[PDB]
Amino acid sequence: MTMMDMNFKYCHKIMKKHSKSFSYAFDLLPEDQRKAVWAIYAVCRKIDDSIDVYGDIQFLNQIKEDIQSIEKYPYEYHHFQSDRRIMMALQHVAQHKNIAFQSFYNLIDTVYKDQHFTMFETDAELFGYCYGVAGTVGEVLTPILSDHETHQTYDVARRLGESLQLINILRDVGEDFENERIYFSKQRLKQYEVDIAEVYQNGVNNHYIDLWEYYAAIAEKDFRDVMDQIKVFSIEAQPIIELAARIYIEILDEVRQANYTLHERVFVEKRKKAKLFHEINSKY
Ligand SMILES: O=C(O)CC1(CC(=O)N2CCN(C(c3ccccc3)c3ccccc3)CC2)CCCC1
Ligand SMILES: [Mg+2]
Repeated sequence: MTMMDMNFKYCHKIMKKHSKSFSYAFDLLPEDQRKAVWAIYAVCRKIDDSIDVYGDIQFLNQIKEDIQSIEKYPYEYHHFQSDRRIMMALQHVAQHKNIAFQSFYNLIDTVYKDQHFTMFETDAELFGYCYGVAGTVGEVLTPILSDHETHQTYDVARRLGESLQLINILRDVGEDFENERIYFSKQRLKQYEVDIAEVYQNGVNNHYIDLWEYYAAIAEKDFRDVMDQIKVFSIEAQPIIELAARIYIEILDEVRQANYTLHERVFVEKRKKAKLFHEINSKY
């Protein structure tokens, strides 16, 4: 059990803690691929959580500088300014894999922006945000999940990232509203005559359900497009990625069964995840 094992085990802990579903699927990858996934995940999570450490951009700028050190000198010893365990594991991954560093920088830029968040005028802006926060992370994962990356591999991974984000949005409407965030676009809220504050106070209605289902149908079509292009990924990652997906599709059903409540977080029971993987894996 080396120092490097401990760094990876820490990254695992972070991923298990903050996303049971992704944890459940990507943990099924062969050992060197899953460890690379944990490290990427943990870095992205730290970026996502950085503003609330002191309440400003300090820690986020140290994370960015750590990443830039790795990118510029992948083989030098660095005294990392942010979370050393995570940055050592990332550096280890970078020595073995072609990481898209600009995709971490895009992610970090989306975080800086989110300090002065203003609602999206249009869906194009919402989708731009899903790229920023999640398509970027798909791009970063691409060399880990495929043998030979082409632009298609990046395109599928990116679309998978964004459609997972859209599903998070649709699950978390109420919690996000409490945190003063609404991610549905002003254009689409206006068109469907929906006011989130009003829906949070008074319950769902038919306009809200129609708005929600509008975006659910986008996520679902994107998901089918990903599944039809599953073979861009390595054979070992294909059932894993198919499973990660299927579980997020199921989140949409969990929301509908809970009548679109804006007052709790719904989830796919662990035993249900094991059932989806049985279903998938029978066909692998
Ligand atoms: O709970 C929450 O608030 C949100 C959760 C985390 C989450 O949904 N995302 C969406 C993007 N995935 C990417 C990813 C990064 C690293 C490893 C696996 C997956 C990804 C991007 C692209 C392709 C696949 C996967 C990471 C962050 C935690 C609870 C479950 C949903
Ligand atoms: Mg959200």
